[PDB]
Amino acid sequence: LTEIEHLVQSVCKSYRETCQLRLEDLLRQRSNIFSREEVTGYQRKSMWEMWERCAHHLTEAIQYVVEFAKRLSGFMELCQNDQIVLLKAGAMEVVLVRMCRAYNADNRTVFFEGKYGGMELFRALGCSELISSIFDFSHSLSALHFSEDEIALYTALVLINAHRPGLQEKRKVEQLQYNLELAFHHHLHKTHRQSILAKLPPKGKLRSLCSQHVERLQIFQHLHPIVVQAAFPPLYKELFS
Ligand SMILES: O=C(O)c1ccc(-c2nn(C(=O)c3c(Cl)cccc3C(F)(F)F)c3ccccc23)cc1
Repeated sequence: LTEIEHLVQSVCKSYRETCQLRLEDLLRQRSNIFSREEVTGYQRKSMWEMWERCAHHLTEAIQYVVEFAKRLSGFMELCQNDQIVLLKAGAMEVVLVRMCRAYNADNRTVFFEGKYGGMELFRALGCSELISSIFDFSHSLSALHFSEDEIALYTALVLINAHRPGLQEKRKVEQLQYNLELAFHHHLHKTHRQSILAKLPPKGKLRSLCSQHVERLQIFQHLHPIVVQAAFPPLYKELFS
């Protein structure tokens, strides 16, 4: 009946609503794998057509994350500057965590455009180092067998973090962070899943992967810019110069 147990239900709701695909849909489609003809078709496409495809899927992913943040109790109550600071540093980190749901650790494939395919699908992009890192991060995260409420609460904490440089009302972020930590700890105790806390990825790993990802995305956006209808215009202008 506590203010925290509600916070749990509310975070789980925002997440359920901003969830692009349902987990059992992703799990059942684990059989639906791209054929060598389909893989070759992706590999033979231009760098620029594979880029427009991936950039549009990644922008859509960020927009679901912005909506997940918007629906978190207290997020709107922060000043616009703090909202930008938190989403600029964390939105893509959330997108990267969420990918573990579309990842199949057995055949090392990811759900991309209706079917499951390996990293070979992305050859055309010519950044096999970054793509291998993304797949390796999803592969490590998959061993935790994250549940839907775990991903929800963990991703809310990835976003609500008072240790992001440039925050104005720092104590207002701390107040939201500490409530979400309590919700996360409380929830893990209730379900006997406190063991995942020791297995969680180090804060630096995520931060590092994401900065590399976003810089590679920024280079591609400079060379071949895609156009997106901004869900959060002040955030969009902070990433798209
Ligand atoms: O709809 C919006 O308001 C919105 C929509 C998307 C963002 C956003 N894009 N982004 C990218 O990395 C990105 C993507 Cl996903 C595709 C193509 C180019 C880019 C790049 F130019 F920024 F590099 C981000 C990283 C971190 C945080 C927010 C965002 C921001 C706002």
